[PDB]
Amino acid sequence: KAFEKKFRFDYTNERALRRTLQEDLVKDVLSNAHIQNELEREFERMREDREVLRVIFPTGDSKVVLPCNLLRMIWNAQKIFHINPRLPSDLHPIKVV
Amino acid sequence: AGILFEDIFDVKDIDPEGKKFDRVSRLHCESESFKMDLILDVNIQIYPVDLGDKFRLVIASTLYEDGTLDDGEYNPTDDRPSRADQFEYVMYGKVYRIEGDETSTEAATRLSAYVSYGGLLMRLQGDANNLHGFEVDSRVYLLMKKLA
Amino acid sequence: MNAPPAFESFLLFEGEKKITINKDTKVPNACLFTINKEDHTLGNIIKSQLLKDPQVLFAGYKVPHPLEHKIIIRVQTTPDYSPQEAFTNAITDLISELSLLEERFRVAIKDKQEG
Amino acid sequence: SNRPVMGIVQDTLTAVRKFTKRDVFLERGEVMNLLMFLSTWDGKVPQPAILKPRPLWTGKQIFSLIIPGHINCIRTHSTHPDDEDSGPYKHISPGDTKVVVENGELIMGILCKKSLGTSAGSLVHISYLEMGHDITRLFYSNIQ
Repeated sequence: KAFEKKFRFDYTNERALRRTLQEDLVKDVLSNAHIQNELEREFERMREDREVLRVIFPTGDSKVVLPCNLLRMIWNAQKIFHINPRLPSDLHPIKVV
Repeated sequence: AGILFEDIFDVKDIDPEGKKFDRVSRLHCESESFKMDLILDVNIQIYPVDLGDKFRLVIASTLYEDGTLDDGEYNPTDDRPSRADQFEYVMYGKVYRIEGDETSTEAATRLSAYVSYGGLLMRLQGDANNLHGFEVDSRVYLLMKKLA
Repeated sequence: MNAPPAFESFLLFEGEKKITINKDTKVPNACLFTINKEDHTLGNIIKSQLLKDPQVLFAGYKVPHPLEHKIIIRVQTTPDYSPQEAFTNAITDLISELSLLEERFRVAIKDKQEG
Repeated sequence: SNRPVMGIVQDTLTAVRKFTKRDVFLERGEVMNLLMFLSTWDGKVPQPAILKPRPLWTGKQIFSLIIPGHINCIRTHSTHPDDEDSGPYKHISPGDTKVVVENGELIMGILCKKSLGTSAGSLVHISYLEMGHDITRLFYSNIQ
């Protein structure tokens, strides 16, 4: 339940949509169907990766060693581009995918 | 103007947990007519404060009494603009976090702005309507003056 | 074997200049003075006197290595005033203070003995 | 072991903690000296934290000038309790633990072996991985 809530991208409530994504993007998200199909396929791929991870790492250890520090890169991007977290953004989730 | 906030506070505690530092004490003030809690660290050696004191707090984005910003570069030989020198205690910090009472759908009704004055922190909770002048990474001045 | 002679800490050799003036290109109206064969005995007085001047915005000194005798002084001043003028005024004021101090000490000695 | 093999050793390390306490307020002349010993300094003296009734800087306000570039990091002091992260004052930290470096400025926290030391993810490790050897070398020298 926590995994689905954290990684699902509910596109139905539409109030979270108006609060987080911009107005010209929320109408696009609510109108298109190819966007919705891609967004559901992304979560399907994430679920399969979750099962693969659980097979590779029993005993539930998250700590791992990998080459790129994604969270610190995201923090640097936020500070470099003066991102304000209190406002809706202009990033299209299809562009993200 | 450039005055983001202005209110009169009363000191309720000086160190509820204990004396953590020799020359720094953490005031726990509460507002009047605004109902805005404050948690401020004040150099007490230079500016002594004791219980029950009332001071007028002003938080301004500039000191120059006309609107122009300062660029953050120190210069003492600039008395020409006649800065806001009617206060006793002045600090200079950078707001680093604006917590809120948001949710998935409803917007926020109470905010909490944190400012770091080169180590000496400050949290200023209250209503979300009079706390709108604060944006993160923005330089902010603090001005205090004890009322007799 | 590798011991430098003791007199090398205060004697300028053939070719060495006592003081050389260089500008600082990072900030306007800044200048660096390099003094050879000196130490804190002069650096501290000159710095503390430069700080008294209200038209001096920066004034410091440092010894880059304790085994090599050389003093670097950096002073930045407000426009319509030059760091060379600030330096010369500082030295003149120090000399005046020392002369007055010597006069008063001599008169105090005279008062103390046979008086 | 993909960790920095060299770090601050015990004398700058016993003194950076005292420098980075909250109480350290520096006079104008002391700031002049310390900036005179900075090799990667722009040339502009930052605005003092305490501006009235006497201009006073702070140890963190100068370690911010020492820290290079725009480095973002979050460490934890060696005397950080097990209740601050849970209860209130999570981001206020009464004892001045929970080191935070945003945009190359030491916003809060006390620096110790767990921040400047030879451990993974420390401030020096982040400085290396972000800026390179040529800037980490100056980092070490300026700190010392």
